[PDB]
Amino acid sequence: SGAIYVGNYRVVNRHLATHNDWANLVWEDSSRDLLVSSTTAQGCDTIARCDCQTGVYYCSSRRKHYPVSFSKPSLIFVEASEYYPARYQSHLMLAVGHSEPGDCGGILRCQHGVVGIVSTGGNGLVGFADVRDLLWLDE
Ligand SMILES: CSc1ccccc1C(=O)N1CCC[C@H](C(N)=O)C1
Ligand SMILES: [Zn+2]
Repeated sequence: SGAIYVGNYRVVNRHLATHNDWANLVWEDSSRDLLVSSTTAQGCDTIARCDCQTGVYYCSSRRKHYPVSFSKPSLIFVEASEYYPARYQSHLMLAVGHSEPGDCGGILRCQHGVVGIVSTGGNGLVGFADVRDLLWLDE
């Protein structure tokens, strides 16, 4: 679990969004596994606006933050799960690292701020849904 809180927006994995997130929907994209809902109070996370490919992510299944190198956002095949059929997920970045399904939502950060959240894994990898192209999160 986990979210990004920037301005009056809450960014979560779409597959973990609540019925209340859908009522307060701003934007969602199944192909990116992202959902943004509106909030009453202002959030304090800063979104990174950069092309960093190294950062640190939070792994709840280890209670540990790990430094990682990660690929640029791409269209990657993701195996079927209880949340989606087998499909390509877009704006996805992969790294070598530990992840379990409950780790989705953990933040990936660089020196500029929040880059994205954990969204995929399997086979000794961890994948992150990029949010750096969502410029409207800032206004
Ligand atoms: C850290 S997610 C994970 C972890 C271990 C094994 C598999 C996964 C994983 O790739 N999944 C499961 C949850 C939904 C994901 C999605 N965004 O389609 C796909
Ligand atoms: Zn950066």
